[PDB]
Order: sequence, then structure tokens, then C-alpha cells
Amino acid sequence: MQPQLSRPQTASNQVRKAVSGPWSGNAVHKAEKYFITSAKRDRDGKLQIELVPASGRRKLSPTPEMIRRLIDGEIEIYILTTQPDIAIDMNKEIIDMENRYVIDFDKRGVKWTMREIPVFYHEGKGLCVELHNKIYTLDQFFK
Amino acid sequence: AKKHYFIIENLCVGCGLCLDKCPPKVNAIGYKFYGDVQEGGFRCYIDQAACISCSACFSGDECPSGALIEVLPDGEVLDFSYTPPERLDFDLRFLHRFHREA
Amino acid sequence: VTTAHSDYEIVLEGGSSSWGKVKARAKVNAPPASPLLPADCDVKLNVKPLDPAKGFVRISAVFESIVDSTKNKLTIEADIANETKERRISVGEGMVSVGDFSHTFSFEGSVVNLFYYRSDAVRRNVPNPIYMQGRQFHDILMKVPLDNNDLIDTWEGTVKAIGSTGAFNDWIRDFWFIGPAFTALNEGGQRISRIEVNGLNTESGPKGPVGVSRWRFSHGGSGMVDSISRWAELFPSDKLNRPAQVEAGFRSDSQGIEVKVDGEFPGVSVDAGGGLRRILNHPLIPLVHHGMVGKFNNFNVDAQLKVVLPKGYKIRYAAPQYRSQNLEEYRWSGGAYARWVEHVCKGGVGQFEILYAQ
Amino acid sequence: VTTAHSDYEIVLEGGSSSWGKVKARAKVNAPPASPLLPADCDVKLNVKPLDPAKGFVRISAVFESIVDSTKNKLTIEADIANETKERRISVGEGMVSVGDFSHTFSFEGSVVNLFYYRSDAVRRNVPNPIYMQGRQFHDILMKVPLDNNDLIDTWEGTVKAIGSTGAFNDWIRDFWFIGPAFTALNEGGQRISRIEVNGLNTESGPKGPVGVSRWRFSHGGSGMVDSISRWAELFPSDKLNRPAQVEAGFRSDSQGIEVKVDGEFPGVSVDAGGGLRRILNHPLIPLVHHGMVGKFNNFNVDAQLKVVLPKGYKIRYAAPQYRSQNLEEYRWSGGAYARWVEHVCKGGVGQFEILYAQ
Amino acid sequence: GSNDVTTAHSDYEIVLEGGSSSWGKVKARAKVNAPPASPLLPADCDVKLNVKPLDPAKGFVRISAVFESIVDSTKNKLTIEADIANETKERRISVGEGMVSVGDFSHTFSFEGSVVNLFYYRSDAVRRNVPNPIYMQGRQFHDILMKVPLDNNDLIDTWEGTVKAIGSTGAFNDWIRDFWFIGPAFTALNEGGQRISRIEVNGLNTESGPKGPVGVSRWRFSHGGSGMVDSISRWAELFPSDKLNRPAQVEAGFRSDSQGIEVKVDGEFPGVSVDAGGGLRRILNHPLIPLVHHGMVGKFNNFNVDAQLKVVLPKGYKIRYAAPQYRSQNLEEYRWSGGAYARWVEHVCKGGVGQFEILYAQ
Amino acid sequence: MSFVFAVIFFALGIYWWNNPPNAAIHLNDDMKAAFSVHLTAIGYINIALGCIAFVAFQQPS
Ligand code: BCL
Ligand code: BCL
Ligand code: BCL
Ligand code: BCL
Ligand code: BCL
Ligand code: BCL
Ligand code: BCL
Ligand code: BCL
Ligand code: SF4
Ligand code: SF4
Repeated sequence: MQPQLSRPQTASNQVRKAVSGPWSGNAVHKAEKYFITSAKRDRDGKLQIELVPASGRRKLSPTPEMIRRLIDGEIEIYILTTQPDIAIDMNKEIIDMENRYVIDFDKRGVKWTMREIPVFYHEGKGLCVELHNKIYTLDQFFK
Repeated sequence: AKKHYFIIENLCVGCGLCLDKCPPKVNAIGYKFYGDVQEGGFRCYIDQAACISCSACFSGDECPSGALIEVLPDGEVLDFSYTPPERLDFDLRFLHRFHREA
Repeated sequence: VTTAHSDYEIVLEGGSSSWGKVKARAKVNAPPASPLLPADCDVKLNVKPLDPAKGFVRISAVFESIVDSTKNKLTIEADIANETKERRISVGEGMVSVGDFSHTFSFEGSVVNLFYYRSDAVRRNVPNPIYMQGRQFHDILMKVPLDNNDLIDTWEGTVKAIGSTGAFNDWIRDFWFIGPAFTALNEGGQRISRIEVNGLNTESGPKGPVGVSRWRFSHGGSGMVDSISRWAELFPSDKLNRPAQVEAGFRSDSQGIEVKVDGEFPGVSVDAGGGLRRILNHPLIPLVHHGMVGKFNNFNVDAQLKVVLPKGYKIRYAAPQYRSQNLEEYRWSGGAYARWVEHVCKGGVGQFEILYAQ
Repeated sequence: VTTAHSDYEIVLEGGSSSWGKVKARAKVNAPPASPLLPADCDVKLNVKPLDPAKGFVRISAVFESIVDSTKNKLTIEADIANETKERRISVGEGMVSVGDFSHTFSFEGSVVNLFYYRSDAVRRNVPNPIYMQGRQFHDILMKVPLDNNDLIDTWEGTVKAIGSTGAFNDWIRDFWFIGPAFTALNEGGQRISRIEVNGLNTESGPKGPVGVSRWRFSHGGSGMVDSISRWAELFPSDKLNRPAQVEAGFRSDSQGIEVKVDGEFPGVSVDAGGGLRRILNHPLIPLVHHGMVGKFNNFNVDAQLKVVLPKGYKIRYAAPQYRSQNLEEYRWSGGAYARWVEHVCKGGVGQFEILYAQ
Repeated sequence: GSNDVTTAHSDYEIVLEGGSSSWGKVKARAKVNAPPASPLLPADCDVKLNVKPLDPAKGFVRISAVFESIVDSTKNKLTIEADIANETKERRISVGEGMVSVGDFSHTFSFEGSVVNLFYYRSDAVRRNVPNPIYMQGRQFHDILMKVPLDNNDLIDTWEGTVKAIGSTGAFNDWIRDFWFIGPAFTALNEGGQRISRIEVNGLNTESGPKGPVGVSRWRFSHGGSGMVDSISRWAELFPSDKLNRPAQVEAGFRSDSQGIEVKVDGEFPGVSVDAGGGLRRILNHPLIPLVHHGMVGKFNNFNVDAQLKVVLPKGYKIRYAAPQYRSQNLEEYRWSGGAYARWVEHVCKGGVGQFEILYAQ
Repeated sequence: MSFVFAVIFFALGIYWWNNPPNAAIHLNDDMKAAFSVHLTAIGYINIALGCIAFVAFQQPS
């Protein structure tokens, strides 16, 4: 959308191209939203990252082409911390982080809190996620 | 059952339309506040221990922010029951009738 | 005028079941493109699972027809099962009768369909692949008792032709596709390889000589060929838990076509991913074949489609858009649906996908 | 509006005489599918019996055309006769002229037609066979004088091409079916075998070199090919007791087609048994060939038919049915006949049979 | 009476260049309210072709083509870059590289290509008697040396399947044409006069390149034409490198749909007009293959298309013998609409090849 | 003017019977698309009719 027709402090991350974008796909996502759905270890130590779109029709992999489409501001990748292929103890990490600012009137809101964490690509390290002031990588590390 | 549904407490605006469709006999969906509700401090959650995989919250097609996902039994994460086909778009203006381009 | 009347219905089943009632009727006020008129035909396809242990299904097909006042009939029994993912075996017998002539045949044939590529890049990227190139390899052993004088004369003539004429392997394709069948072969993307005859012989059977023909042929497609592009989709033997029957026919006089078809078979609804089922992608061979005969007259169409979803199921992205949702059943009529019906009657293969979930 | 005027008249003959006066005028207000325009053509066909004891008939066909201001002419005189039920021999000569260029030619040819089968079960159980697959084995010996410089240039080019290139036997089919003739090959179900060249040579003729090309080929059909499925019917040598005439021709511009056809020849109506005569089953290759060009503009049809029977002859079982009879002739116009005319103008081949007797 | 309407709208403009130049601006907008014959819908495509003259010393032109498409929410893309030159009147040589991407998958390629065009005859009698020879039977001989880095696991799988298929099956040489022309592409071969000969595989050898294994494909094929094919009959006229004195671009794209097609075409290239004798120039004869290819897909809905054509001659030029006749002329530009021109538009949209030639002179 | 409009409407109905116009999209969901378009058209027609009534009912005729 044109800069002069948008809310003043809008970055290119939130400025959408394809001027009629909202009706081409889901209107919630300015850019196509992909989810890390599985990260398994088979044969060698390398893990197979599975990028299933929010539409849920395909089962893709990071790949140089989608990496380029990421670093060109066209797609976004999230992990859904409830992912069962996690390495860090997200259930304890989410709970003890909500205990700083959440009062359990329901006594179970913190327990069942799940959120998405975005994934970015530098280059030297692959698809890496920055979580809790530390930069984890999907390759090893974060899984 | 399978195909658990979940709520992302990162897109959810707490509207509770998902809670309206959850069966009262299973309080799967709830509220957490952590602050004032004028700033989105009323997110919703899905109690996976109480959720019985109704599809009611997701198949109702009312989540405005795409927080309901319905992870598929194998690994697939949906976001909305059907998604438009991601079309290439352009403006069609004719040459010297109807429009004149320029 | 030449108005085209047609009513289609789809009564689906929910859950893992892919079954669906398909009954349609059609009226066309146009002359059929048959050089022999009038032509009437009745077809009854009945299938029941013989032994669900390893895939035997008994498929029966009776083709009763009357074309220009000659009575035609073709019954064929066949026990068809999949030995593996890509190989199928059929054992059975049949009969064909024209006028007062009738010869009974028995066969033991195996069809091997091979896709040129099995790339995971295409499979994982394209969620709904339509075109899928490949070949099938038909290995057929058909036996016919030679009791009629006409049968013995045919057998002797064929033996002499194969012995003398060396070009029989590719000249049989001219005889084997009667009239416009040969043109339809290329229209639909099909092409037949030269047959190879592994042996012809006769022996004293239960009552007389029998003509045993061990022959092989293979045909390949560019993607439209629905026998090849979708090999396991056309033969849902795994999801056949009860007998399936299809009764169809048409009364095609010199001034109109009167189509009637019934149906009850699995594979009507296929999963499209993301908990979203769909009506099975429309076969392309029927559309591209009827397009050669459906382009001969300008016609108005009032086509109505019933799609009765199961209890609780809802259609999402019906395109062309449905007219009137009524409880759990849907209607298509006029507008883009009439345009699409004309498009597929004249020869188009435009997509009309009905995605639906619960 | 694209209106297509057309009137048809057939005047039949009494007794066993199968002759008939055929005239037809057409005026189509649509652009022709000709990449070069304006195109015109005048066709004259002359036949005369010279000795029926051995079966010789002298046929002369003259084609004149002016396409894009280029004058074309093709005169062909030939002496054709049935040597046997399947073989014919023609000893003829002619010329072709384009602009200022023109080369005369002579030829002695032999075309033999073989049907794949001769089953009695088919001949008797089908009252009116239409689809009869088979092969025709053309064998042509043409001697063309090499008088012009371009003539000898073509000659050396061709002989060098056949000597050097090994794929001449099938690329000659690509050259030889110029334009959409190659597509019309498959539309009618035809197939051309590799041409067999038995020798190319020259000799010192009466006035110059005469390139003698002895070649042969074979074209096969699926039953639609009228030259194959109607081998005897298309060449009524036996029932030619007087010279026959066909003087047709079309005037075509960038904005319409005008057709003038006149004909008088035997075999117009063929016997059907029990004193019943039917108009010959409509030629099928012309219909399915005009179909490739008759589907480009939507047209409104006002076509009239006039079947004039001799004294004492009446019609029975016409479909589409006639409108008005005058106790001596029958008339078709509009109604279902309009559907059939649009059908056959767009390439449809539905049966419109006329059974008449006394 | 009446029938189904299913109207279609289209505008065409031709802006010719003055002098002896064959250049001309070509733009065409169109909208059809009929379902396309694509079994996967919607199928949107955007096309960009650009050519610039590398050097006039030996006629190399830098040609690029970007095909970016989406079919059923599958984002397809295929980019090519090529340096093509006519080293003689019958042979063409091209060297260049490109890539194709579909969804996640993507693979690049670099090709050394040589195309040789042989007519079956060059008789002078035809040349001196037919002022406008349309049909011209001939053979095209393609010799392609394409190298593809096998970096993806799918590329290595494709190589392993192909090299195992060629050595194990002797029918590969002709069965490759079934995969090659996917779906209607095979059927459209015969209805355009094309004949694809068996490809000869001169060898599939893999060697390590700059970054890893590089699948090398040295294969030739030859496609023959009945004179009905433009890539053979009009081979010299479709590559105006001699008349390319400035960069030429053609940007097109269609928005196919479930109930319609929207088309944009923008072009600027030489060869828009050719000569006809005595200072009489004509718009180039319409290519045969696109007409008879859209014909086998554009005869499924009855339509009453309203089309307007605009031809802007250069200063001092006047149209002589426009057929069908132009509907109006603004003393410098000519306009076609309805009458016999709309009939010809429907004729060519359904696949007809009715000659609509426009001749002009100063 | 009833006879004049009868003739006008008959001719216009003949023309639109033999040459139907295309709004295209209202054909499919005419239940809501064509209905709503005709509803707003009738609304504008009804405002126009109110204006015609206001002007006419005050005229000497
Ligand atoms: C003007 C446009 C008209 C139109 C014009 C025509 C015309 C004209 C014709 C038809 C014909 C047909 N039309 Mg229609 N038709 C229209 C609209 C419709 C509609 C509708 C709106 O609902 C319907 C249902 C139909 C339906 C039909 C069928 C009843 C009929 C073709 C029978 C067929 O399938 O045989 C299937 C044929 C074959 C498969 C035979 C195969 C023969 C070859 C030699 C065998 C190959 C080998 C074989 C495959 C081996 C099998 C072995 C087993 C696999 C083991 N039409 C439009 C409105 N239609 C045709 C007809 O039959 O008329 C009587 C015809 O001529
Ligand atoms: C039609 C396109 C391909 C073709 C594709 C297939 C496919 C696909 C299959 C075969 C199979 C076989 N083929 Mg084959 N085959 C073709 C041409 C031939 C020819 C021939 C003379 O042309 C012959 C003799 C054969 C012979 C054989 C037998 C070995 C066997 C089927 C026997 C049987 O089912 O009988 C009974 C005959 C029929 C049932 C006639 C009805 C056929 C039509 C096409 C079925 C329409 C189904 C309808 C749309 C919905 C059905 C629902 C009802 C519940 C059934 N094929 C053409 C070229 N062939 C089958 C096999 O695997 O054997 C191991 C198989 O699955
Ligand atoms: C796959 C084809 C079906 C079949 C379908 C028909 C049909 C349809 C008809 C006949 C008809 C007849 N059948 Mg039968 N018929 C079959 C098997 C046979 C066999 C045999 C040894 O297997 C014989 C001798 C015959 C004999 C006869 C002919 C003498 C007779 C009329 C001529 C005709 O055109 O036939 C057609 C001949 C064939 C299609 C097959 C001929 C087989 C030859 C003798 C042996 C195989 C040769 C070769 C290896 C197979 C090539 C592939 C075939 C072309 C499919 N049939 C097979 C099972 N048959 C006619 C009839 O019934 O009433 C008039 C007719 O209209
Ligand atoms: C919109 C639909 C319109 C229609 C649209 C068109 C269009 C469009 C066209 C025609 C064309 C034709 N139409 Mg029409 N036409 C319609 C209705 C009619 C009616 C009628 C109602 O009565 C008539 C009489 C015609 C008549 C005609 C023919 C005069 C003409 C084709 C010439 C021809 O056949 O040469 C036959 C040509 C060949 C056989 C040449 C073959 C050349 C090859 C290389 C040689 C092959 C080898 C050869 C067989 C060897 C033979 C050797 C001998 C055996 C010795 N049309 C319908 C109503 N019609 C076509 C035309 O020519 O227009 C000028 C054309 O483009
Ligand atoms: C057309 C379909 C088949 C074909 C089927 C036949 C048939 C059938 C016959 C021949 C015959 C001949 N063919 Mg052959 N043959 C074809 C293509 C060819 C070609 C070529 C370059 O394409 C050539 C050189 C030949 C060569 C020849 C000579 C060997 C021979 C005599 C030529 C002739 O009579 O000319 C004369 C030219 C004409 C008369 C021009 C008119 C042609 C059209 C098709 C006739 C229409 C007749 C009209 C409908 C009604 C006429 C009635 C009036 C009484 C005349 N054929 C095509 C492939 N061929 C004849 C033969 O047997 O010779 C021994 C014969 O009977
Ligand atoms: C069956 C075809 C007719 C014929 C019909 C035409 C037509 C139609 C045309 C010409 C034209 C010409 N003819 Mg001639 N012509 C024939 C026989 C010959 C012979 C020969 C040795 O027999 C020669 C040297 C020529 C010479 C010439 C060419 C130099 C000239 C323009 C090129 C062209 O396209 O022609 C094509 C030539 C042919 C199709 C036959 C070529 C025969 C070759 C030279 C010898 C036979 C070799 C091979 C066995 C033949 C295979 C099948 C043939 C393709 C039919 N003709 C036969 C009698 N000829 C053109 C003209 O007259 O004015 C421009 C033209 O439009
Ligand atoms: C299309 C009909 C024929 C064909 C006719 C030609 C012609 C003609 C040529 C080639 C040429 C090439 N062909 Mg080839 N070729 C075909 C099929 C193939 C196939 C295949 C898998 O099917 C392959 C791999 C090739 C391979 C090649 C390379 C050897 C070579 C250069 C490719 C390139 O630069 O891209 C170029 C492609 C594009 C830029 C994409 C756009 C393609 C379309 C056809 C261009 C439309 C132009 C538009 C109408 C006007 C553009 C004007 C603007 C100024 C650009 N061909 C088909 C069978 N081929 C070229 C050559 O000679 O190399 C030596 C050449 O001139
Ligand atoms: C000439 C065609 C273009 C090309 C255009 C495409 C297109 C379009 C697609 C692919 C796609 C893919 N490409 Mg690629 N691709 C080419 C060259 C190659 C080569 C190689 C050694 O040269 C390889 C291994 C591959 C590998 C792959 C397949 C593994 C993959 C998905 C299956 C598919 O359909 O393949 C297609 C395979 C081919 C068309 C050529 C395969 C080459 C083989 C291995 C070597 C040549 C064999 C033979 C001598 C040449 C045959 C000519 C072809 C039939 C045209 N490509 C050339 C440059 N490629 C898919 C994709 O990108 O995303 C899904 C797809 O849709
Ligand atoms: S419907 Fe969606 S946005 Fe609303 S409360 Fe539920 S999860 Fe949050
Ligand atoms: S699936 Fe059922 S139980 Fe679970 S959150 Fe949704 S409505 Fe509640």
C-alpha cells in the first residue's frame, strides 16, 4: 500500500505490496504465514524442518527459494511454542514469564498459554529464532 | 480426539467468539487478564485437558485475528477453515473505450 | 432453440466414507453425432467385494444397446484386484452379441500403470495435481470358443493377416478404434503403442476349439488421460465396503438426446487437505471427448445441480457459486453454473471444485 | 448477425437408375478460415464412358482459383477403372499452373483398398454399415517433363534430399499436407504410412528431360475415411451409362462465402432392399473436415432442401421430417432440419436418412 | 431466437513507427466473461519479455523472459536469460541461463542451444508467384546443451530417475514426448501441424561444477511443420535482430479466473510491419499457431465479442485495402469496431485464420 | 403515456430478450446481489418519485 495512504509509522514489514492483497488469501496475514510443524532427526544429525502454510494444504521445507522469499519480505514463519519437537522447556518458560504479570483468577490461564514466535534468516546461521534475549537456531539448538 | 485446536495468545484479541461456541459442559476456552482489557489484556486460552475436539470454535469461522489454528493430527497447522486462493492481481483498464489508460 | 435440460444430484456421506449417490438426467434438443440413428443404450455397472482379504471385487458391466434397429449387448464379469500399488490384475469372462451373432469371451489380463516421474517437489508443492503423465501396460490373455462359422472365419483371417502382413502391429490400431474413436484418442492426449502378440493358438475346449490370444499393448497419456493420470483414484477398491451399482442410459433419436444416469459408489468425495473434503476432480477424458460432439449446435442450458451434504457438513468455496443453500443441500443453476455447464459440454475442462468440511 | 443462406435440390431418377441432379447454392456471411484472402475457386468435373466392357471411364477434373490475386489452375484427365473388386488402375495426365509457372504431368497409378475384415456376422446384423476400417495402398508412377528452370531445380533438390536425408519417407508427410491438411488428416481418422520410393530417374523425352517418379504409400482409416469405407460406392463405373457432370465452385472474400454447386451423376440414391431406395449415407470426411472451419463464427441457419422424386415415388421414414410435399417432391426447412444443418456445418455427422420407393 | 450471450470485451492498439522502420507499439486489453479451460483455477500469470542489442557486429541480442504465475495458490515462476544470434540464414545459436521455481522448489539452468531451420523447398516459382506466402513447410532442428546444478534432493532424485529410465527403457526416445507436452500441450501439437520427432540423448553426464554436481544434458530434437507453424515457416521474421536498434520490451499478463479471463498486453518491438512492394507496407501476417491454439480452447462458450482495434499510422501514411474495412479514421489513425471486424474477431478467437491484412503507404 | 410506455417497454423487452445484458455477477447470487442492486435502484427511484410528487401536486394541472 502506498506510504502516503497508510498510517504514518508503518514499516515495510507491515506495508503490503500487491495493492489488492487482503482478498488474495487470508486477510489477517499481510504476507503468507508458514508454521514450523515438525523438526525430526533422521539418519544424520541434520533435522528436517517442515513448513506447512497457514492454509494447511502443502508440506514444504525451508529451501533456498523460500529463504529468498522470506528475506524479500513476502512470507513469515512461526513456530507455535506448543510444538512437540521443542528443545527448550517452553511450558515452564511460558508459565514463569506470565507469572511476572498475570494473576490467575481462572487458575489455569497461564498453564494453557501458547503463543507463536517468529523465525528470521540471517545467512551465516540458518533459520534462527531470537527468544529470551538469546538467538537460537533451528539447526541444532532450538529444534 | 485428534486435531487439537489451541489458541495463540499472540493474535487473539479476546473477543470470546470462540468461547461462545465451546460447549458449556466442557470449559475448554477461558480468559486471562494480566492487566487492563483496553490494551488487549483479556486473551483467551484453550484448556487442552478439557477440550474434546469439537471443531465448534474453529469451524464456526469467527476468529477475526486467526488465533484459532486446529493443528492437524499429523503436523498440519490450519488458520481458517478455507483460505482464498492467493491470486495475482492487476487493474484492467482498456485502451480507448470505457477507460483510456494513460 | 435447441435448449439443454439437465438435472444433477450428489448425495454425499460423511466421515471417512467417500460414498455418494449420483443421479442425473438430461434432455438435449439437438441431433446426436451418430451416423447410425436412432441409437439407444443401457449400461449397468455393479460391483461387490468378493473377498476383502486382498482386494477381489467382482465388477459386472452389461451394455445393452439398439443402434439403427440392430440389438447390441455386451456383458462382462471381472474380478479385479491390486497386487501392488502400480499393478492390477483382472480375471473374468464376458459376452458380446450383435443381431443373431454372439460370442462368449473369457480373459485374464493385467494392467501396469507407470508414471514417468514421482517427484516429491511437485507432489508437495501442488496440492491438487490434475495432469500426471504416464503409461499403462495391458497384458491380456483373452479366450473365445470358435463355434460359430463367423468366429472361425475371423480367427483364420486374423492368423493369416498376422502371418503375412508385418505391419499388423500398428495397423490394428486403425481397426481397433472404430471411426471417431481414433480422433478421440489424440484429442484426449492418448496414444497407443504398437501391440505385440505373444501368441495365438487353438485347442479342444469343453465342447470345441477355443481361440486363445495372448497379446500386449500399452498406451500413454500427457495428463488428461484419467486412466493414467489418476490410477488409484478411478478404482476405489479399498473403500468399497458394500455393493456399488451404476445404471445409466440414453434414448438418442434423430432429433434429441435423452440421458439418464444413476449411481452409488465410493470416491465421490476426496480429501483436499486441511480437513477440507471436495467433490472428486472432474475426469478430463469425458469432457474432452464430449467436446468434439458437444460443439455441433448452439444451445441454451438450464442445468441444476443438487449437492446434499451430510448432517453438519458445510460447503466452503463452491466455484461457480451455488444459488440457494437449503438446510444441508445445495443448488447450482444459471449464471456462472450455466456458463460452466455449457463450457464443459462444448469441450472445456474448467475447474468446478466444491470444497466442504464439517 | 452471421446469417447463412443455403438451398439444396436433388432430382432423382426412376427404376434402378441411381442417378440424381444435385444443385446447391450457399451464402455464408462469415469470414473464411483461409490465411490468404480473397480466395476463389471454380471446379469442373467431367466423366464419360468410353468402353464399359473392360470398365474404363474417362474422368476430367479442372480446378481454377484466384487466391490473393494469384491465378491457379489444375487440369487432370484420367482413365480409371476397377481392375478387380479391390484394385483400380488409372492412366491419366494433366497440368498445374500458378502465376506464370506451369508444369504438365502424366501418371499411371494403381490404388488397392483392403478391408481389415469381411465378417458375415457384421454384414447381415448391421442393416446399414457406416464405419469400415481398412487400408488403401496408392502406387503412383508420375512422369513430369522438366522444362522450366524451376522444374529441374525442384528435381535436383528432391533427388538430393532423398539421397542424403534418411527421414524423407516421413518428413514428406509433413511437407505434403500443407497447412491444416495435416490436422484434417487426424480429424477424419486418416493415417499415412511412410511413402515407399521405388526409384527416381530421368530420360531424354520427346522434347526434354522427364523426371519419372515411381513411388507408393498407403493411407488407412478408422471407418470415417470415405475413400476407404466406401470403396465401391464412390466410383459407380458400372452404373454410368452417360457422361456425368459436376460444376461446383465458391466465391469467398474477407467478409463472406458464396457457393455454387451443380451436379448430375449416378449413385445419388443407393438401394436399401425390397425396392427401397435411400439417399446415399452422407459423405463423412467432408462433414468432419468442414467441421474444423465451421465452428469459428456463430451463425443463424435458414437452409432448405428439395428432394424431387420421379413420378410414382413416395418417401417414408425421413428424419428430420419434411414439412411440405407436392405429391412429387419433398421440402425441408427450419425446425429439426435447421438443427441438422447446423450440426453438419459445425462438423456433426448425425444420420439424416431418406427412404423412398414406389 | 437468441442464445447464451457470455459477452467479451477487448481493445487493441497498434502505433507504428515512421520511415523504413518496422517498429510499432502493440497493446491489447481484453476481458472475457467465460470460464477458462484450466482444470486448476484460478490460474494467474504475469509475463515480461525484454530484448536489448548486445552488439551489431554479429547480431547477438540479450533476451530475457520472466514468467511468474499462480495456479491454485501455487506460486510458479520461470526466469530465463539468453544471448541469441543468427550465425547464418538457416542456423541460430543461443547461450544463456535461467531458473524455474514452483512453491518451495527451485532449480537454475544454463543452456547452450542451436536451432537450425530447414525448409523442405526453396522453389523460385512459388516466390515469384505468391506475393504473400503464408504456409511454408519445413523442419526445425534443435540441439540443446543444458546444465542444471543438482543441489536439491529432488534434483538428484530427478537425475537418478532419468538416467535409470533412459538406460533401462528403449522407448524413452519417443515416450519422452508424452511427459514433455503435459496435458493439452500434446493434443495441441497435431492441431497446429507440429510433429515432434524422437529426441536423441547424446549423453547424461554429471560432474562437479562451481558449487557441486551439475547435471549436463546434451540432447537434440527436431519438430516439423506443415507450413502451419510460425516457428518454422516464419522463422526469419520472428527474430528481427537486424532491425533491433534499441531495447524492445513486451510485458503481458492474464488474470484467469473461475468465471472469466482478464488480459493485459503491452509491447514495443520491431517487425510489427513488413513490406509488400512499391513502398506499400503491411502489418505482419498474423501468426498461425496462437490463433489455432486459442481456437481449441476458445470454442467452449458462445460469445458476442465487442472488439475495437486502433491503428495509428506514422505521419504521411494512409491505409490502402484494409479488409475488413476500418469503421472510422481520424485523418491519421484508423479504428475497427463491429460490422465485419467483430465477425473476424470472433473468427480468430474461435481459431479461424481469416486474413485481416492492413496495407499502407506514404 | 401508458400506451406510449407500453410500446417503449415492449420494444425494450424484445431487445433485451434477444440481446440480454450482462451484469454477470448478479446472475449467480441473484438472491442477494441482484436483489440488493435492485433495492438501491428502487430506493433512488422512490426518492425521485417523491420529488416528482412534490413538484406535480403543486402544479395548476
Ligand atoms: C449441442 C451440444 C449438446 C450435446 C450434443 C451431443 C451430441 C451431438 C452427442 C452427444 C452424445 C452424448 N451426450 Mg451430449 N450434448 C450436450 C449435453 C449433454 C449432457 C448434459 C447437459 O447433461 C449429457 C449428460 C450428455 C450426454 C451424452 C451421452 C448420453 C452421449 C455419449 C455417450 C457416451 O458416453 O458414450 C461413450 C463412448 C465410448 C466410450 C465408446 C468407446 C468406443 C471405442 C472404440 C472403445 C475404446 C476402447 C474402450 C475404451 C475399451 C474399454 C475397455 C474397458 C476399459 C475394460 N450430453 C450438449 C447440450 N451429445 C453423443 C451420443 O452418443 O449420441 C448418441 C452424440 O453424438
Ligand atoms: C479406457 C482407457 C484405457 C484402459 C484403461 C484401463 C483401466 C483404467 C483399467 C483397465 C483394465 C483392464 N483393461 Mg484396459 N484400457 C483400455 C483399453 C482396453 C482394451 C481394448 C480392446 O481397448 C481392453 C481389452 C482392455 C482390457 C482390460 C482388462 C484386462 C481390464 C478390465 C476388465 C474389466 O473391467 O472389465 C469390465 C469392463 C468395464 C467395467 C466397462 C466399464 C468401463 C468404464 C470406463 C468404467 C467407467 C466407470 C464409471 C465411470 C464409474 C464406475 C462406477 C461403478 C461402481 C463401476 N483395456 C483403454 C485404452 N484398462 C482394468 C484393470 O486393471 O485390469 C487389471 C482397469 O482398472
Ligand atoms: C477386445 C474385443 C472383444 C470382442 C468384441 C467384439 C465386438 C465389439 C464385435 C465382435 C465381433 C466379432 N467377433 Mg469378437 N471380440 C473379442 C474376441 C474375439 C475373438 C478372439 C479369438 O478372441 C474372435 C475370433 C472374435 C471374432 C469376432 C469377429 C469374427 C466378429 C465380427 C468381426 C469383428 O469385427 O470382430 C471384432 C474383432 C475384434 C475386436 C477382436 C478380434 C480378435 C482376434 C481374432 C484375435 C486377437 C487379435 C489381436 C491379438 C487382438 C488385437 C486387439 C483387438 C483389436 C481388440 N472375437 C474380444 C473379447 N467382437 C462382432 C460381433 O459381435 O457381432 C457382429 C463385433 O461387432
Ligand atoms: C460459420 C459456419 C459457416 C461456414 C464457414 C466456413 C468457413 C469459415 C470456411 C468454410 C469453407 C468452405 N465452406 Mg463452409 N460454412 C458454412 C456452411 C457452408 C455451406 C452450406 C450451408 O451450404 C456450404 C456449401 C459451405 C461450403 C464451403 C466450401 C465451399 C469451403 C471449403 C472449400 C473446400 O471444401 O475445399 C476442400 C479443400 C481441400 C480438400 C484441399 C486439400 C489440400 C491438401 C493439401 C490436399 C490433400 C490431398 C488431396 C486429398 C489429394 C487428392 C488427390 C485426388 C484424389 C486425385 N459451407 C457454415 C454455415 N465454411 C472454407 C473455405 O474454403 O472458405 C474459402 C472456410 O475457410
Ligand atoms: C482422397 C483420399 C485418398 C485417396 C484415395 C483415392 C481414391 C478413392 C482413388 C484414388 C485414385 C488415385 N489416386 Mg489417391 N488418394 C489420395 C491422395 C492421392 C494423391 C495425393 C498427392 O495426395 C495422389 C497423387 C493420388 C494418386 C492417385 C492416382 C493413383 C489415382 C487417380 C488420380 C485421380 O483420379 O485423379 C483425378 C482427380 C479428381 C477427379 C479431382 C476430384 C477429386 C475429389 C476427391 C473427387 C470428388 C468427387 C465428387 C465428390 C463427385 C464427383 C462426381 C462426378 C461424376 C465426377 N492419390 C487420398 C489420400 N485415390 C483413384 C484410382 O483409383 O486410381 C486408380 C481413386 O478412385
Ligand atoms: C502429386 C503432386 C503433383 C504436383 C503438384 C504441384 C503443385 C500443387 C505445385 C507444384 C509446383 C511445382 N512443381 Mg509440381 N507436382 C508434381 C510433380 C512434380 C515434379 C516431379 C518430378 O514429379 C516436379 C519436379 C515438380 C516441380 C514443381 C516444383 C519445382 C514447383 C514448386 C515447388 C512445389 O511446391 O512443388 C511441390 C511438388 C510436389 C508436391 C511433388 C514433388 C515431386 C518430387 C519432385 C518428385 C517425387 C518425389 C517424391 C517421391 C514425391 C513424394 C510425394 C510428393 C510430395 C507428391 N512437380 C505432381 C504431379 N506441383 C508448384 C506450382 O505449380 O506452382 C507454384 C505448386 O504449387
Ligand atoms: C515454440 C515452437 C518450437 C520452438 C521454436 C524455437 C524458436 C523459433 C526458437 C527456439 C529457440 C530455442 N529453443 Mg526451441 N522451440 C520449441 C521448444 C523448445 C524446448 C522445449 C522443452 O519444448 C526447448 C528447451 C527449446 C530450446 C530452445 C533453445 C535451444 C533456444 C533458445 C531458448 C531461449 O532463448 O528462450 C527464448 C524464449 C523466450 C524468450 C520465452 C518467450 C517464448 C515465446 C515463443 C516468445 C514469444 C515472442 C513474442 C511473440 C514477441 C516477443 C517480442 C519481444 C521483443 C521479446 N525449444 C517449440 C517446439 N525454439 C531460439 C533459438 O533459435 O535459439 C538458437 C529460437 O529463436
Ligand atoms: C527443458 C525443461 C527445463 C526445466 C523446467 C522445469 C519445469 C517447468 C519444472 C521442472 C521441475 C523439476 N525439474 Mg527442471 N527443467 C529443466 C532441467 C532439469 C534437469 C536437467 C538435468 O537438466 C533436471 C534434473 C531437472 C529436475 C527437475 C525435476 C526433478 C523437478 C520436478 C519434476 C519435473 O517435472 O521435472 C521436469 C523435468 C524436465 C522438464 C526436464 C528433465 C531433464 C532430464 C533430467 C534431463 C534431460 C532429459 C532429456 C534428455 C530432456 C528431455 C526434455 C524435457 C522433456 C523437456 N530439471 C529444463 C531446463 N523443471 C518442476 C519444478 O520446477 O518445480 C516443480 C517443474 O514444474
Ligand atoms: S475467536 Fe480468536 S480472537 Fe476471538 S477470543 Fe477466540 S482465539 Fe481470540
Ligand atoms: S474443540 Fe470443542 S471443546 Fe475444544 S475448544 Fe473447540 S469448542 Fe471447545
